[PDB]
Amino acid sequence: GSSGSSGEPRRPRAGPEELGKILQGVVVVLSGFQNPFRSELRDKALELGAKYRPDWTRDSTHLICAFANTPKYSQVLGLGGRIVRKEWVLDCHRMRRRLPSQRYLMAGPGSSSEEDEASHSGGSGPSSG
Repeated sequence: GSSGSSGEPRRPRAGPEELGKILQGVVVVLSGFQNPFRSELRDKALELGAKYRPDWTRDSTHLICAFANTPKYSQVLGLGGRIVRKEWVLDCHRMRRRLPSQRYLMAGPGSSSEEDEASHSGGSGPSSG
């Protein structure tokens, strides 16, 4: 468990608040990444407001792959998860905007009109102590 306690004046600039509203309710998984790149990539993903899991979870909506022909690629492929490239996160953070993952689709015939109506969120502390 983790308690929620935070209080401090932040800069006026558009902090992680605006970005957190981009991927609000999304879960990204890092696969085939090595620091410092691995670290940099993760952070960015957090800003957008996406959840970073150490492995494919039942709550995982999108998978961040560094290159095809990987073990974690086919795995999430057969399951039915949305396998996309990193360019999605890099561009999202870099542009701090919501980009269509469909254009960055690695596997699958295409979005099967699978949209969400009501999702849950949490983690009122993007500051990974």
